[PDB]
Amino acid sequence: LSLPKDFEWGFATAAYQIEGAVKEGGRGPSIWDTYCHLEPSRTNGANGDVACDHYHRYDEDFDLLTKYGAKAYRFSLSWSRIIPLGGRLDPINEEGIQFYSNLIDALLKRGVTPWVTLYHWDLPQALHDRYGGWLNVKEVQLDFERYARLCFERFGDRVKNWITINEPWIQSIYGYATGSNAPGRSSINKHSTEGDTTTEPWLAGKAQIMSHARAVAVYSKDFRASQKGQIGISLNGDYYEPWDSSDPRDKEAAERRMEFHIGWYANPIFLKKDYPASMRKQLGDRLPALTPADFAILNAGETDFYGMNYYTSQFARHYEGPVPKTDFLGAIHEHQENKDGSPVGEESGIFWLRSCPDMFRKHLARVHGLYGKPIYITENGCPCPGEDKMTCEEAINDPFRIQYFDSHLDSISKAISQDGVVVKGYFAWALLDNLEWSDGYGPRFGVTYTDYTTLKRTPKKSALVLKDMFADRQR
Repeated sequence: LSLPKDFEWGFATAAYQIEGAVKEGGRGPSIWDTYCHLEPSRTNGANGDVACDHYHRYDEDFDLLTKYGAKAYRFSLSWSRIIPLGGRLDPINEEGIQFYSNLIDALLKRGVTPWVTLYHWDLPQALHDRYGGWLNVKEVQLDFERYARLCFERFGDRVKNWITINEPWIQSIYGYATGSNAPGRSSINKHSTEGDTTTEPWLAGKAQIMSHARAVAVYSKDFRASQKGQIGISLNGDYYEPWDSSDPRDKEAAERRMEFHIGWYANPIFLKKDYPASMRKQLGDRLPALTPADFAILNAGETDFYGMNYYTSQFARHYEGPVPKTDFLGAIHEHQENKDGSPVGEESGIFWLRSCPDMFRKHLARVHGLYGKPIYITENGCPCPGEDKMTCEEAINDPFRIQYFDSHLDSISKAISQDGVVVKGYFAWALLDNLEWSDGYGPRFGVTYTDYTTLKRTPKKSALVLKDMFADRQR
């Protein structure tokens, strides 16, 4: 299935998942440095102190981008590497700025377009200690504004494609509702934790929304015209079909779930409107109100594209009885089989991720019709069945991942040609195997195998054929 000739495709990584050098080059600790070092571990015994040691090995990793024929590469900047304490009054770390300046030059020298994520879950620990980080909507958005502006100043003459925040739903929900991600706050966690699942996720959500708003306002007012670049945000979220398509409650539950996951952020950011009515009906005063001053900032900037992180889909079933105050999904039940027992998709290397290419197409069409923005697939990928136990020699032949790429490229092509969706790019997660956050190094999402004993990179077959697949579809 065909794809446009201007389709900008490549591979994606994230700072804490690959860099290592956590206390090198002037870097300050992030909330994941603290979370990955809890004793006993809550991250399957894994930390990112070394990870892939990309900090010392980026010449090799970027040479792989040349071997794989990528024209673009998405990576993130460690906030605490650039401003170790993170705050707008704290000193900058020129050695950290220099490191990312070197990465940008290394990519451009190889003819690879750098795509830069400002925030990828690694909030500076000092901001959490000072005022609660994302819980302090007022303070954190000011620190993020300064941080974003600094990156525009130092890198914006070279970097023309910006992503403010990666998957804010996960940072809000896993960080402050379930507490399974850093900074590990919850009131429903099996560990003794501080927090409040009834309030804190919705504070973190609004904080990330207004942090995006201030950064986009800065970029629109001072950088888009002179630097001639674009800026977006990367939203995740599964597509949901009704568990029973004949049950009206199930059809409404699937839409409500996607409103709670994506509309939460996309309504104020892309449509300049309040949270979806379904969220405000369920959450009431626990959903921090967007003020007239908040909307004034949202209306003072424009976000250029919808960044889509997509992996899997599910079935949504209606919710009976009173909805607990700790509920955050939006009063549904999640399922991977429907009323007929039909699986939502094919099993992959990790239980939550199923390959559902047909629903990915409908996902794109729905997002297009709701928010009317061009879409870049900023993340899409998978681990393969049994890959966590595979040797390097076994993992290098990955027909499952190849077929995963092929299926979802078909969905994009159909969405463009049949649904009128403007999909302008695609970034495969990931360039190489890396730290899958609290799941450890077990899940291998890379098109490159990472031996963690020697740090040797070994390309998997998908890394070599992906450029052929795009050339064929662009032929």
